[PDB]
Amino acid sequence: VYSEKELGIPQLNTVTPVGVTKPKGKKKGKVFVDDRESMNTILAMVEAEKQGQIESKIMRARQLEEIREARRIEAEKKEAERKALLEN
Amino acid sequence: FALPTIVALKRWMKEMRKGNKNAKLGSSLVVLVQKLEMNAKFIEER
Amino acid sequence: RIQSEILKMVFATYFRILKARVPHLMGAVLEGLAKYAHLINQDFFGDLLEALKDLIRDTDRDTSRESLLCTVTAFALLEGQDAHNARSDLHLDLSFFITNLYRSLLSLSLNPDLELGNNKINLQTTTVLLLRCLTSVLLPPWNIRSVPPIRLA
Amino acid sequence: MRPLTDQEMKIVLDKLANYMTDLKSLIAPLEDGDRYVFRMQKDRVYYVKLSIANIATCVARDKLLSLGTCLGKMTKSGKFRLHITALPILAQNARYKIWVKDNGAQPFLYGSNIVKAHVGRWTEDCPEHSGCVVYNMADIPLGFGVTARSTAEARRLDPTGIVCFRQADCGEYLRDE
RNA sequence: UGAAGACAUUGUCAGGUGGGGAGUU
Repeated sequence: VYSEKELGIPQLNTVTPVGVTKPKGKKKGKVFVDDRESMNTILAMVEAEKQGQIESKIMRARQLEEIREARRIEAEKKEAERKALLEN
Repeated sequence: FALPTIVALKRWMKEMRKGNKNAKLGSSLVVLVQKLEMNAKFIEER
Repeated sequence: RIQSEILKMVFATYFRILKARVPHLMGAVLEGLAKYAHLINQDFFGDLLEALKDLIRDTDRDTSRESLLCTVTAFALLEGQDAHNARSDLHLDLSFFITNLYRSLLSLSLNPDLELGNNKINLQTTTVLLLRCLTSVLLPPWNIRSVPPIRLA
Repeated sequence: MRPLTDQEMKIVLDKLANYMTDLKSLIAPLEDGDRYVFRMQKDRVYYVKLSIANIATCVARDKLLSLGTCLGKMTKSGKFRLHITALPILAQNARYKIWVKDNGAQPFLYGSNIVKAHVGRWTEDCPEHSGCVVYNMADIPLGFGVTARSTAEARRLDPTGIVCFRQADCGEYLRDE
């Protein structure tokens, strides 16, 4: 039993996409999550993962809609930031 | 004592910023809640 | 089996009143809902606690009575013995109703229709609805010594 | 000094979610409009105000030592470990709470795990390996740790048995003097 | 043309920091 991080295993394209892959041994450019909206969406998945199984179907849906609304508000802020960057 | 009253008019400044067109009446209440906040502030040090 | 069919027709009438927003009827519905929720399925108990949340958000969009009616009904659901032992299993958190009760106390003092002349929910005056809500928050029958003092203060 | 990234903030908030409940209370705007943020300085996470962190930019990177309240450090392997300097944040919104007697508080401050005979009060419905915060009988926060067994399981315990593994106690302040 | 108002915002210098962005070895 050894870690996949230590072995030089290539990333494989699955239903979950690989995306753009950064080269090994070079600068993996840091993206910051200082924004409160970007802080809320990460917080929604942490609280959802720890809570686990809920018997209620409605409360199970509200646990997912909180994550969905957090993603939408963050995306609107990022698009407004992208528009402000395009103006500048 | 005053605190329920100022927070009531703070909503009222929000609706007129969004009713009538009484700018003179709206301005007079603005000074009134500026008064009540200040005497609330100025009494907290005594 | 007969209890299953009666509970279906009784609860369907209850939820159709809550959707239609009939004011005088929905005071009586919450009394029936608080009385008979422990008979219905376990999964639906958290749904009732979340449908009450949606009603309170709708009045937050007379209106003081509807919010306090749904608040005392949620506390009356967790009042019951079997529901109290299932707080850990059924994730029934009353933190929404405590916080919404706290944020409405300043607005409730301003509104002047607070006193208008053996049940638990269907009381007429708003003041005694507020009193029964604070009795549930501050003086609960269960765990009255393990109450957060900061919530008390 | 830099803010956390996406991977770092997931790890930090995962450790905080083990011990606390209202995590959105931490990321919440107060009356003045400012917020509490997270800053990283020399592999160490600082829970500080945004207004404080903005006017601490003028301190040089090598010449800055501390900022607000330090939560803990991120190790070489990437894990995030909580320190006792994060205890006032943990005690504010503690999920599970254990109270020890005067005969159990002093062993805890020396570095021992809580034994059954030391406990003065439990919290009902606590899972097996959960994050608990240790108090004395005077509601003074002493530290935090992980429970050994469930509350129902530990009520039947032999009173030399371990009920909570120690992770941090406030005798660490005596270490750095 | 209505509303706010000599306070913000903005502009120019002199600085501080810059694990972020762009260039050279």
